[PDB]
Amino acid sequence: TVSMRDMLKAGVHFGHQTRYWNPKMKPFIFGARNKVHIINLEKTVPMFNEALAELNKIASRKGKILFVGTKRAASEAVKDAALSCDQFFVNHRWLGGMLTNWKTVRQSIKRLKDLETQSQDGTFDKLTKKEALMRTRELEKLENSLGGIKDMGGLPDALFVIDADHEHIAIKEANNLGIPVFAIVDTNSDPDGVDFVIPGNDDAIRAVTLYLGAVAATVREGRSQ
Amino acid sequence: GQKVHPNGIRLGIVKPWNSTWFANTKEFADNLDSDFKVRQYLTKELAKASVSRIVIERPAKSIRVTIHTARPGIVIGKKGEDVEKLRKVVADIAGVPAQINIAEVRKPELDAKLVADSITSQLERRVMFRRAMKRAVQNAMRLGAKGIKVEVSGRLGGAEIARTEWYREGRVPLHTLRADIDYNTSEAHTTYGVIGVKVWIFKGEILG
Amino acid sequence: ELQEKLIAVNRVSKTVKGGRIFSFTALTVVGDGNGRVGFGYGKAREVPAAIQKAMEKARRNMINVALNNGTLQHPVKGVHTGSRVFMQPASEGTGIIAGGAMRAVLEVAGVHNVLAKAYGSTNPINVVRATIDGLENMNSPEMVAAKRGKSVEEIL
RNA sequence: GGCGUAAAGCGCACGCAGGCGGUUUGUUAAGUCAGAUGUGAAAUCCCCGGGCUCAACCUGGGAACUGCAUCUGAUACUGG
RNA sequence: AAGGCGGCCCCCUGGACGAAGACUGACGCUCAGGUGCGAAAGCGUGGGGAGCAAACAGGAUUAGAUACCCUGGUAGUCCACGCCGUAAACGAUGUCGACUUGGAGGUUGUGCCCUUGAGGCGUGGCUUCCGGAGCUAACGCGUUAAGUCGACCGCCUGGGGA
RNA sequence: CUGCAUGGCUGUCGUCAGCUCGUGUUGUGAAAUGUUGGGUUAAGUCCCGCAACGAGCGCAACCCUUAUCCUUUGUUGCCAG
Ligand SMILES: [Mg+2]
Ligand SMILES: [Mg+2]
Ligand SMILES: [Mg+2]
Ligand SMILES: [Mg+2]
Ligand SMILES: [Mg+2]
Ligand SMILES: [Mg+2]
Ligand SMILES: [Mg+2]
Ligand SMILES: [Mg+2]
Ligand SMILES: [Mg+2]
Ligand SMILES: [Mg+2]
Ligand SMILES: [Mg+2]
Ligand SMILES: [Mg+2]
Ligand SMILES: [Mg+2]
Ligand SMILES: [Mg+2]
Ligand SMILES: [Mg+2]
Ligand SMILES: [Mg+2]
Ligand SMILES: [Mg+2]
Ligand SMILES: [Mg+2]
Ligand SMILES: [Mg+2]
Ligand SMILES: [Mg+2]
Ligand SMILES: [Mg+2]
Ligand SMILES: [Mg+2]
Ligand SMILES: [Mg+2]
Ligand SMILES: [Mg+2]
Ligand SMILES: [Mg+2]
Ligand SMILES: [Mg+2]
Ligand SMILES: [Mg+2]
Ligand SMILES: [Mg+2]
Ligand SMILES: [Mg+2]
Ligand SMILES: [Mg+2]
Ligand SMILES: [Mg+2]
Ligand SMILES: [Mg+2]
Ligand SMILES: [Mg+2]
Ligand SMILES: [Mg+2]
Ligand SMILES: [Mg+2]
Ligand SMILES: [Mg+2]
Repeated sequence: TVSMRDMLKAGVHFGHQTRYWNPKMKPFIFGARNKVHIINLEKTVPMFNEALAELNKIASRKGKILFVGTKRAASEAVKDAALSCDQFFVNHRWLGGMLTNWKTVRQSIKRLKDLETQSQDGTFDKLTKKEALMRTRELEKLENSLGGIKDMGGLPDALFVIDADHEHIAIKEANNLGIPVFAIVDTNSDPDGVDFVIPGNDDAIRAVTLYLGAVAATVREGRSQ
Repeated sequence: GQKVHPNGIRLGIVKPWNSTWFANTKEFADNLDSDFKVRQYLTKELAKASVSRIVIERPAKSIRVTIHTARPGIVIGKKGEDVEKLRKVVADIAGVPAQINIAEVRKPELDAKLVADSITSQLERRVMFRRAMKRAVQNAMRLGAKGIKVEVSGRLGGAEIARTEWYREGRVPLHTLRADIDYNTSEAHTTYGVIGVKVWIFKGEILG
Repeated sequence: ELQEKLIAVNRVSKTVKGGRIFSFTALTVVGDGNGRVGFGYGKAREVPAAIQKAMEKARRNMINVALNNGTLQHPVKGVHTGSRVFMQPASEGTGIIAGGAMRAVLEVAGVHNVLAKAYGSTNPINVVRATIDGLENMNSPEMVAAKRGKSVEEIL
């Protein structure tokens, strides 16, 4: 649904230098310009559309989707995409064991809810005001970390990651839990732990917004369908 | 040789004294001997009864013994039969007119003296101490205790090397002064020696 | 329906300022009476907690073994770190001729007729890893037929 | 089965005997492979049976004795 | 080749590598025994001898101090020719060949582009570090393998005794 | 008699700021992480970061006393008018 010169305009073909690249990306690199590899958008387009087709299958049948990017550049874009398709997001640090130790993270989901109940609706005025500020910065921290999954309740069914090494931990937890992985795999990453590899740049805000808007699209289209 | 007695340290804050009377120095130690002899007698008689706390109070030269027990049916018997049997010997010991009231112990699994005596009776009839400590903790945390710690000590399974063991479930803040820590201690006189049992139960903080 | 066997318990230690702290390790293996086998290794201050952690990890991380009727399919070898292990398919009702940890893992594996031999170190953890690797890489006539792109009858 | 550190690479090298040897064709048939014949004593072991009331035991037939020799062939491999 | 080799000049001399071609046509690899080389210390004969310095002497230190420290100081260290034939003689890793993802350098050639600068693109030899698969008891090795294989040789078989 | 058969109680390191667990992950494993790092504090005190997330005993506070004020009651206490 996205053409090659669309990707070339957003900056998907860019990548990293030739002293940081993974030799597993040899079947995805077109050439090398200015001592920088170039991502073959000829193989990017049909793989990104195969990923969006499987995304349209799962979000058609109301699978749970978790968007994972904490690059401090796609944090707002991955939030706006997960609130577009009312899916779940991780914009700040992936906690170690967020999926595997779900039964422990659940007790902080409940703590974030009870603190939100107490302060907005609960009007949890009338405490020791030093505790009212310790409750405030706890609830701010927990909403800043676990707010994107606070309505998820169970394990998600597919994980879409912007960078396979900035978020390599979530890859391992999904590989353990059998959850399929959709990922924007740059030249400096390992394409083995990812079930659906999408070559492309990772730091470009236009390309991250292109990827996320195309996923929040084929999910909203599969939900409405 | 380290820890203070949590009742005696909580006696001014959240715990009441088990004897609440007044006397001058002339009749103080005599009243306190009479209280000791009656707690001795009532414990020997109501040993099979799950008695926890004998509260003694004497207004106007008339002793009033309030027995807290988990079952009053075995302490009373028929209506004024065994209570009256114990009342006439209380009045014999104290030398004053007596009065016996019985306060029922709701939830006997949440009372340290009852748990410690159940463990002691189990160890006396030769059960595994770890099973007894498990059942005391599971029953207390089920019945709603915010935290229990049990501890046995010495000659466990007839071993010649005495060691101590302790279990803990929930939070038991001993240094928190407003914590309602029910603490008591029993002793099992086995054929291999004496096994000491301690039990702390934290129900929660009194916000006075 | 998943039969469960503990192989060996062991007391380990950890020396600290106060002295020696003892702990217990438990090596358990589970299986469904068929190719689904899985082992676990738990450790705690107490033996029932260690067996329960071991059975917990063993019930997951199960592995699938393409068995024959009740025996293996070809003479397979397995190694892990001290334990070269040979095992061989055998005739009907000759029993499980196997040593120590391998008897428990093949019994919950649902095999019934093997000829095994554990060379090298017979540490139960590494030899049960070597048997899991041998049964996992044992391959069927169907898998080799689809692999070579021929029929089973062309393979014989 | 091993040889960095647990026992174990000569201090290094040249090099005779010895071991091994790229690729193609032709030829040989030595090795090799197949078949046949002779032999490989009997007993023993094994198989199928028979006989002592059963068994041990005794025993019939067979297979086996994985070997060697000669001859007839084969020529991929190794050798010439 | 190892041991090892450090001002500069000359004489004699060995080896390596590169570029195009030309040529011989398997002439090759390894190697018991054997032969040769083989640090320092040491030995022999003949020289030489500044410094350093075993030994030794004196002074201190110390309970003692046949030591460390100090002041001296002889063989020796140096040269020629012989002998010895050993070292933690170590990469504690035998030689030869083949294949197997990468990255940053160092050194030494060489080809091409307009060298439009000391650049840009390659292609050989040697070498250092990190590290992937794989291997390994682990530590770690990791295209210069301790990975995957082939050929030949040497060696090991509990610690002492030895 | 046996404190070297024991309970209980007590000293001590030491009112030192430390000691651990659950699940998760790493390692064949003993174990590790957490509990480390950057700052900071009396303090494993707090903040940030982090394959850890949490929790417990302890670090603190809750107790008593002293230090200022207010209200109430003034004898056996007080004496400004
Ligand atoms: Mg004290
Ligand atoms: Mg594990
Ligand atoms: Mg062995
Ligand atoms: Mg060996
Ligand atoms: Mg050694
Ligand atoms: Mg050695
Ligand atoms: Mg060598
Ligand atoms: Mg040949
Ligand atoms: Mg021939
Ligand atoms: Mg022939
Ligand atoms: Mg023949
Ligand atoms: Mg014969
Ligand atoms: Mg017969
Ligand atoms: Mg020939
Ligand atoms: Mg020619
Ligand atoms: Mg030789
Ligand atoms: Mg010399
Ligand atoms: Mg000399
Ligand atoms: Mg001389
Ligand atoms: Mg001189
Ligand atoms: Mg000197
Ligand atoms: Mg030597
Ligand atoms: Mg060296
Ligand atoms: Mg050597
Ligand atoms: Mg040679
Ligand atoms: Mg390396
Ligand atoms: Mg090998
Ligand atoms: Mg090698
Ligand atoms: Mg090795
Ligand atoms: Mg003592
Ligand atoms: Mg004592
Ligand atoms: Mg843990
Ligand atoms: Mg610590
Ligand atoms: Mg720090
Ligand atoms: Mg704290
Ligand atoms: Mg305190």
